[PDB]
Amino acid sequence: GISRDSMHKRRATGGKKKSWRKKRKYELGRQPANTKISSNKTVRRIRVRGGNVKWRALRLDTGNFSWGSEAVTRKTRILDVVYNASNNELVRTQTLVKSAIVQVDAAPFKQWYLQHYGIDISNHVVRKIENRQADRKLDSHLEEQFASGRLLACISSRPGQCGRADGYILEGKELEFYMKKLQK
Amino acid sequence: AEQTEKAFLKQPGVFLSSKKTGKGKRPGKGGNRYFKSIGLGFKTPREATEGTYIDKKCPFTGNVSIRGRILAGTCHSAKMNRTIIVRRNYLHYVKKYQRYEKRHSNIPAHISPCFRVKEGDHVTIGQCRPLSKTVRFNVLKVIPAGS
Amino acid sequence: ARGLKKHLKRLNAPKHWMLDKLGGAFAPKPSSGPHKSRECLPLVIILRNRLKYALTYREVISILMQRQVMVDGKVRTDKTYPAGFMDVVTIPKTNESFRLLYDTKGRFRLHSLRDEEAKFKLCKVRSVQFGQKGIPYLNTYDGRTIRYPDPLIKANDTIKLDLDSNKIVDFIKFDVGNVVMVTGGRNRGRVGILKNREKHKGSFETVHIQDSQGHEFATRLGNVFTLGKGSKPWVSLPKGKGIKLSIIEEARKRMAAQSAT
RNA sequence: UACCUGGUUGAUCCUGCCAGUAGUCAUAUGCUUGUCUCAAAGAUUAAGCCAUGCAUGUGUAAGUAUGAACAAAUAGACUGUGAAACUGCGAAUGGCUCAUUAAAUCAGUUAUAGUUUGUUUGAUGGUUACUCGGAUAACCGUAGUAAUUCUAGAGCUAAUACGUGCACCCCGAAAGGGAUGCAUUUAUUAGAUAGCGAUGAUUCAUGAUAACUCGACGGAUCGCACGGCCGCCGGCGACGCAUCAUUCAAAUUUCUGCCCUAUCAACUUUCGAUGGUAGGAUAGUGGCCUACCAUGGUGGUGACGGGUGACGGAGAAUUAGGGUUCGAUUCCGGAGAGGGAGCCUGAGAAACGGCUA
RNA sequence: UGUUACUUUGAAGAAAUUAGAGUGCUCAAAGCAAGCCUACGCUCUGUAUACAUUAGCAUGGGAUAACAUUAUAGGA
RNA sequence: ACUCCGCCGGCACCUUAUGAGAAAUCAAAGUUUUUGGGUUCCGGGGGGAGUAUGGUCGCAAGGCUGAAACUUAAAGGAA
RNA sequence: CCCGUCGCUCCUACCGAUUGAAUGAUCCGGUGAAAUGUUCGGAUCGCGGUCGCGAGAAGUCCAUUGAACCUUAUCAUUUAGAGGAAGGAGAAGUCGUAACAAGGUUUCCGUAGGUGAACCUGCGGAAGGAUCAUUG
Ligand SMILES: [K+]
Ligand SMILES: [K+]
Ligand SMILES: [K+]
Ligand SMILES: [K+]
Ligand SMILES: [K+]
Ligand SMILES: [K+]
Ligand SMILES: [K+]
Ligand SMILES: [K+]
Ligand SMILES: [K+]
Ligand SMILES: [K+]
Ligand SMILES: [K+]
Ligand SMILES: [Mg+2]
Ligand SMILES: [Mg+2]
Ligand SMILES: [Mg+2]
Ligand SMILES: [Mg+2]
Ligand SMILES: [Mg+2]
Ligand SMILES: [Mg+2]
Ligand SMILES: [Mg+2]
Ligand SMILES: [Mg+2]
Ligand SMILES: [Mg+2]
Ligand SMILES: [Mg+2]
Ligand SMILES: [Mg+2]
Ligand SMILES: [Mg+2]
Ligand SMILES: [Mg+2]
Ligand SMILES: [Mg+2]
Ligand SMILES: [Mg+2]
Ligand SMILES: [Mg+2]
Ligand SMILES: [Mg+2]
Ligand SMILES: [Mg+2]
Ligand SMILES: [Mg+2]
Ligand SMILES: [Mg+2]
Ligand SMILES: [Mg+2]
Ligand SMILES: [Mg+2]
Ligand SMILES: [Mg+2]
Ligand SMILES: [Mg+2]
Ligand SMILES: [Mg+2]
Ligand SMILES: [Mg+2]
Ligand SMILES: [Mg+2]
Ligand SMILES: [Mg+2]
Ligand SMILES: [Mg+2]
Repeated sequence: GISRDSMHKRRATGGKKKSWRKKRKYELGRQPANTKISSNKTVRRIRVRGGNVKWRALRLDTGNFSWGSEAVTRKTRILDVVYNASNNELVRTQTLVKSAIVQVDAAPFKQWYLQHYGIDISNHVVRKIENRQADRKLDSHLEEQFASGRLLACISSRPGQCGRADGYILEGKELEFYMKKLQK
Repeated sequence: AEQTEKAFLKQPGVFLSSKKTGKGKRPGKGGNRYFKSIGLGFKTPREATEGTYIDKKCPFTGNVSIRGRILAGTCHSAKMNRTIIVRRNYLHYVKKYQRYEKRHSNIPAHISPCFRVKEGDHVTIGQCRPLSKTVRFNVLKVIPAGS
Repeated sequence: ARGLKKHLKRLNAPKHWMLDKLGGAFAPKPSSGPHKSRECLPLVIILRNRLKYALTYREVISILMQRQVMVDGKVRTDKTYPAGFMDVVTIPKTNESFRLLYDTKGRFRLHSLRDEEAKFKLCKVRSVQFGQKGIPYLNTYDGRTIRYPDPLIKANDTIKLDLDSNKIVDFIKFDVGNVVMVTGGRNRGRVGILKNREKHKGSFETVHIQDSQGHEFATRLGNVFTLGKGSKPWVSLPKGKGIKLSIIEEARKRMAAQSAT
């Protein structure tokens, strides 16, 4: 099957390598997951070397995404793949791979923001909410996309390896970089 | 800027969007640029501690450790991107004739942007994990030719 | 091979076992255990080749399956159990108790012990690090793991382990001036005072040891085992006391023995 | 034993080879052969083809007995032995051979801070339950086929088989609630200094926090012994699950080193050649693979190609010294099982006394 | 702190083979045994040691030799 | 211009062996079993044969590079 | 003593029309088993309240790995060949006499032309010459 050996490669000088042994099981590869965004979740269990387990996600719809500046992580629905640095064909096929830029539902984070800062984007409770409002700062670029209900996010997990699609909300100069790539 | 690829390049684990400031924190914390000492008596160049380049294969700011053999040689080719060919000259002993013959070996090595190198310069390379099909070494020091 | 080798050819067995080359095609393959297969003495060798209690491979099994042999205070029934340096072997029926120590020629010697001295052993500390829940632990070179060790214990130190309480009674820091034994290499079995430690960044650390008679020899840190603080070891040594004699000196003793004996 | 002798001339001194002399753990063959010890033996040509038999099975007091089994006894679940069968484990070692293979294998020397590892050993696993459910083998009895440890249907009944299941932080009218084992995945945070561990060197070991997963995890198991409290409590073992360390190992890997040939001088790169970035895959590193980008990489210090009646080494023969030749074969490493390819099971195989083409 | 070769010593290094110590298998090729006295045994019985290119690792030496370097000193 | 003494460089010659060599002979062809200043080319019994073949150069003639099968007990040097 | 053609026998090799032949290997292309992943499919079984839930075979779809066969091409090794032609060996063939003496034209090198054959001739060169020698 798929093999990760170097025997089929050319030498650094350019000469060929004559085969001196058959393929080994301990140097195999496997078919890519090609995880897609779909509400029909499907993750198949793969037995790997040592009797260990890998989770190969064929279809996913939700992910665990973290708002780094706010230090809050929420499970949210994945809406769309918008950018992929490796292959633009993975964008129109809606493939979920590590480091792909996706849009996630902003609703779970809005609820936390309202519950935490008391703002939309009980005597002892109002005492602390206003206290936390003193040091409240929200990026203009990050707030502008709360109106549409979608947040740009980057997948930080490997769905074909762990079976999950987790990530973090884009912000700072990383958000500026990617939103300029989408400005066409 | 250093952002020239299709993806956004950054150091892993360095959070750049923190409300607090990084003033008074160690490298790689508070959004501060991350760098480290490789040991073995080698100095961290000022160009790596105060630079803005992103190189995950850099020995001082990347994610590669130096362990194994430390070798020296002369820069033979500096035409690849962040990779050079190091020529190592040595003598092979011919037993029957009790004499020597000159031999050489070309060792590919990764060079981080913090180093400036030209053909003929003397370089020291430290072994690291495989970085490509042929590269197993990282440049640790460059001495300009004629110095 | 497609997996693990289960056989040991007799000529490939460690030389310090002193197995005759024509005794058979195979040697006992040491089982997995606290000591490495090249630095151990399987119980079958001890019971049959060293002590002569068993005459054959079969008889060693009979002795062990009666639960008559203990290693480090616990009964062992595995014929190829890897008993190694500082291990205490006890045979209650014969009232015997031995400690595995190297003689000055590098071979394991069954050093008879007193009942009082057979209640502990020395172990070399491999490393100290935090485990799960931030609980510190140390592991030794005989496969043991001790949780909540004294914070002063560091790598390469020696700990005195009580075989009853299974706790660290006392420890010796690794430092120049202590008496050590060599546990590997050319100088295996030699005892001396650690005189110097030469560190080489990225490379092996060399230790210079001086014998009681002024003979100085070097070796790697991994082959050193501290036996006591200062100059007195905490364990009983064999007759040679780690003093390696020249072949000329050894021949001199043999000649004198024939004149007297 | 640091050795030479015959042969060119009518004769001489040379160059020079032919021939002789001796050995070979060196093969064959010829003739001959009483005794003791020791001992190689279908490698060379055909990794050509194979009749027949055998070379891998396995039972402890301790997983499962209602044989319509045996033995010894005599209103009891069973509890003497135990075929068969299920379950578990092993069959990846060993043995054989040298076909392919020329910086490859391999040797010495490294590295894994680049990974996996049944087992052994050590340590470590939170503050209907007086015990759940449905199947199936052996057995039993209807069979099919020329036929195979080829095969269908029916009736029974077990488990350590199979499937289940008791088992600090946030919100907040400080009540109440949420989360709260271990593992999994991501993000934020601490990991100082010269309370606070290690390295030549790691945002490392490890901690805290926010969530996440539709988690083969966290004992519905067995033997022996009976005791101590007034139903309660309790001994020594067996087997099994998970985590770390250890051991047994592998995989990949650093440096240097290989015979003849130039009547082999350029080779590599569209379809990976050299490197870069981002992914995918893998136990994990890596053009290992994909997308995009750059134009590199090797070479008279012999690349590339060709030859080998080439597996490599430890070693063997002969050796004043230097050297020449050999190394299929019992030790180590590799490789293969008529030729290729593919794969299941499993801790471990691209397995062949396993399967598929 | 210019970089090397060379040399010295040491560490690490499979066994078997080779060299070699001990030992009267009757000798020998071998083998790794045995020996001592006569008790309920002893000699802690023995099963040494050297060699092991080249490359790599680490100390001492600095003659010989290689490369690098020098005056608008970016000198001490 | 010629005569005499000398120095450096050159083409040579003559005598001689304390040298070398199989000798002829050589002041280098010496300083070599008491064997080593540096470096290039090149030979390994006689033939087959500078032939066949391949490559390369040339308008051609040919040049450069260059085998094997097989054959033979000598061929050859000096005296 | 000795050279070559010619003539006879045998041995080795070479050239050679045959778009020679055989065998083996490799490249590209074509076709493509099987397996695996994916898509669809839902025989059948079980479990709940004649609708749900779970499991799921055959088959099918795309992709991957990829044996195998069939081309053209190239290379390797072996081999046939009318005829041409080389070398060597084979007691005692034919024709001359070219080399050895100043060998009867001194011999030899390079080159060119010519002749049955060795060889001859032209041009330049060498002594390994038959001259170390004419201040006559
Ligand atoms: K293997
Ligand atoms: K198995
Ligand atoms: K090696
Ligand atoms: K080799
Ligand atoms: K990888
Ligand atoms: K890459
Ligand atoms: K298994
Ligand atoms: K003159
Ligand atoms: K003439
Ligand atoms: K003449
Ligand atoms: K003429
Ligand atoms: Mg095997
Ligand atoms: Mg290290
Ligand atoms: Mg000789
Ligand atoms: Mg004669
Ligand atoms: Mg001869
Ligand atoms: Mg007799
Ligand atoms: Mg069974
Ligand atoms: Mg080759
Ligand atoms: Mg190599
Ligand atoms: Mg960490
Ligand atoms: Mg990558
Ligand atoms: Mg590509
Ligand atoms: Mg060979
Ligand atoms: Mg072969
Ligand atoms: Mg061999
Ligand atoms: Mg062979
Ligand atoms: Mg054989
Ligand atoms: Mg073998
Ligand atoms: Mg195999
Ligand atoms: Mg066969
Ligand atoms: Mg197979
Ligand atoms: Mg077979
Ligand atoms: Mg087999
Ligand atoms: Mg003269
Ligand atoms: Mg000479
Ligand atoms: Mg000749
Ligand atoms: Mg004439
Ligand atoms: Mg005439
Ligand atoms: Mg004439």
